[PDB]
Amino acid sequence: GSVQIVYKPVDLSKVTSKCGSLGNIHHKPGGGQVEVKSEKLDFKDRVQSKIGSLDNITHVPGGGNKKIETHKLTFRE
Amino acid sequence: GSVQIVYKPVDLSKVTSKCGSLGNIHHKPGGGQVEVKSEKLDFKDRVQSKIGSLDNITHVPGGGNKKIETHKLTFRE
Amino acid sequence: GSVQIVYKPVDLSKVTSKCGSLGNIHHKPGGGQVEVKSEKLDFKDRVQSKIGSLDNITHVPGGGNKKIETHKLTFRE
Amino acid sequence: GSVQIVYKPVDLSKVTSKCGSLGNIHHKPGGGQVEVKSEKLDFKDRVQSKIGSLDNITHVPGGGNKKIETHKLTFRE
Amino acid sequence: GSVQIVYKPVDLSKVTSKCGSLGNIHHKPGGGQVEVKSEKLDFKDRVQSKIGSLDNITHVPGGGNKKIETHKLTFRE
Amino acid sequence: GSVQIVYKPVDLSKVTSKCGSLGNIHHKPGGGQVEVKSEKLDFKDRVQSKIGSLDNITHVPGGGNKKIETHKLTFRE
Amino acid sequence: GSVQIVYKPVDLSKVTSKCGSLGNIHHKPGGGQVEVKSEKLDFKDRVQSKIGSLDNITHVPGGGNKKIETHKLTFRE
Amino acid sequence: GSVQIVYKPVDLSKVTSKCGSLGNIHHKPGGGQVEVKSEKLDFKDRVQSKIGSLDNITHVPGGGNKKIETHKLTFRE
Amino acid sequence: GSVQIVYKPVDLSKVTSKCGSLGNIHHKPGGGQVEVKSEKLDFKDRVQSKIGSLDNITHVPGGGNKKIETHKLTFRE
Amino acid sequence: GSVQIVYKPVDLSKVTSKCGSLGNIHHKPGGGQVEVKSEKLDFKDRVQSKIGSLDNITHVPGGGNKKIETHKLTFRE
Repeated sequence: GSVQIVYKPVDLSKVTSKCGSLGNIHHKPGGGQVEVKSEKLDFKDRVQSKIGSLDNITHVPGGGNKKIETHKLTFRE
Repeated sequence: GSVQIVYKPVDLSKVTSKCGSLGNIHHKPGGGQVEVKSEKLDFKDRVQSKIGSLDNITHVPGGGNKKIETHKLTFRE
Repeated sequence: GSVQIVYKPVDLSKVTSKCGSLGNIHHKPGGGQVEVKSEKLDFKDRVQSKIGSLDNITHVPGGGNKKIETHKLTFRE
Repeated sequence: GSVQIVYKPVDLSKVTSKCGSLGNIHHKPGGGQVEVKSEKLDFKDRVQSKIGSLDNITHVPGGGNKKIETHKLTFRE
Repeated sequence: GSVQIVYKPVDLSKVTSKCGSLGNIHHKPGGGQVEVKSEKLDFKDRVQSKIGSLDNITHVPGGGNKKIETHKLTFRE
Repeated sequence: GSVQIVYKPVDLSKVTSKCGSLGNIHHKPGGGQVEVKSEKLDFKDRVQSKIGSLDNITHVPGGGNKKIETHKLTFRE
Repeated sequence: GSVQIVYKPVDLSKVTSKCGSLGNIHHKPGGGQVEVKSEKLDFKDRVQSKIGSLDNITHVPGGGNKKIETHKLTFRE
Repeated sequence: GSVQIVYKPVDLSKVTSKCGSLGNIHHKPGGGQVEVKSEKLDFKDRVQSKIGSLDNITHVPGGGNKKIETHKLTFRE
Repeated sequence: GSVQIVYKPVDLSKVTSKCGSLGNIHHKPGGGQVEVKSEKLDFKDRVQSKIGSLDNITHVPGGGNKKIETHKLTFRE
Repeated sequence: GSVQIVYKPVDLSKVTSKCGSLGNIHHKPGGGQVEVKSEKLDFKDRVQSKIGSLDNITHVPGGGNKKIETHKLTFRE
């Protein structure tokens, strides 16, 4: 029972940006208020929690390009 | 029982942007209010929670292009 | 029982943008209010929750182009 | 019982935009109010919940073009 | 039962940015307030918690490009 | 007496040629004979002059397209 | 006396040629003979002059298209 | 008397050629003979002059496209 | 009397050629003969002059495209 | 009398050539003969002169593209 698996994907991809000018961004929100009331917190196993947050994010990348690749080869018998 | 699997996808793709000018963005919201009341929190196993949030995000990438790729080869017997 | 599988998709695709000028975006909402009342939270197994949120997002990519690809080869016997 | 499967789709597709000018966007809503009352929350297994939200999104991509591709080859015996 | 697995994906990909000018970013939010009340915190197993946060982030990378790659070969018998 | 002049023309033009083959050009004129006997020519100021010309031109562009664009804003007083 | 002038023409034009083959051009004139006997020519100011010309032109563009665009804003007083 | 002049034209133009083959050009003129007997030529000021010319030009560009763009803002008083 | 002049043109232009092969050019003119007998030529000021020319030019660019752009802001008084 | 002049043009231009092969050029003219008998030539001021020229040029660029850009801000008084 000969089994041959040849896995050769070829990737010449290209994720490209060209920006001549990227300027004059103003991020001026008014002040916010967050009020969270609780009594008991009983987190267990795998919990990713986030309680009472106030984020002001100015994210200005020159490219900000992404390439996400994933190769899997699974072999049972 | 000879089994031959040849997996060779060829990818010459291209995700491209060209912006001459990217400017004059104003993000000026009024102030917000968030009020969350609770008593018990009993998270368990896999819980991704987010309680009482106030996000102001200015995301201005020059390209912001994405390419997401996924290859899987699964082989049982 | 010879089995031959040849998997060679060829991809010369192209996701492209050209913008001469991208400017003068104003994101000025009025202030919002969110009020969530509860008593018990009992999340379990896989729960992705989001309670009491107030998002102001200005997302201005120069391209913002996406390409999502997915290849699967499954082989049982 | 010889089985030959040749899977070679060829893709020269093209998702393209050209915008000369993309400007003068104003997103100025009035302030909103969200009030959610509950007592018990008992989420289990796979629940994607979202309670009490107020989103203001200004999404102005220069292209915003998408290409979604999906290849599957399934082989039982 | 001869088993041959040849895993040679070839990657000539390219995640590229070109920005002529990236300037004049102003991140001036109003002051925020966060108030979180609780009595008991009983975290266990794997809990990633974050309570009472106020983040002001100005993230201005010249490229900010990402490439995420993942190769897996799994072999049972 | 406020004066504002905004000058931002946008040009996404394209002057393009495609040729599959550009071959087999032969330029074999017979021998020319030019004899000029010029005396007392008295050119003055701005003068362009051709005297006794034998021009054998073979001009075979694969394209030869052209685009002349002229923009002019004039603010006198 | 406020004066505002906004000048933003947008041009997404395209001057394009396609040719499958551009071949087999032969330019074989017989021998020309030019004899000019010029005396006392007295050109002045702005003058363009051709005297005694024998022009054998073969002009075979695969395209030869053209586009002349003229824009003019004139604000006198 | 405030005067504001903003001059930001955007040019994403493209002058492009593609040729598959550009071959087999032969330029074999016969021998020319030029005899100029010039006396007392008296050129003055700005003069461009050609006397006794035998030009055998073979001009075979794979492209030959061109784009002349002229911008001019004039603010007199 | 405030005067503001902003001069920021953006140029993302591209003058490109592609050729697959550029071969087999032959430039074999016959022998030319130039005899100039010039006396008393009296050129003055700005003069460009060609007397007794036998030019055998073979000009075969794989491209030959060109782009002339002229920008001019003039603020007199 | 405040005067502000901002001069920041952005140039992301590209003058590019690609050739697959550039071969087999032969430049075999016959022997030329130039005989110039010049007396009393009296050039003055700014003069460019060619007398008795036999130019055999073979010009085969794989590209040959060009881009002339001129910017000029002039603030007189």
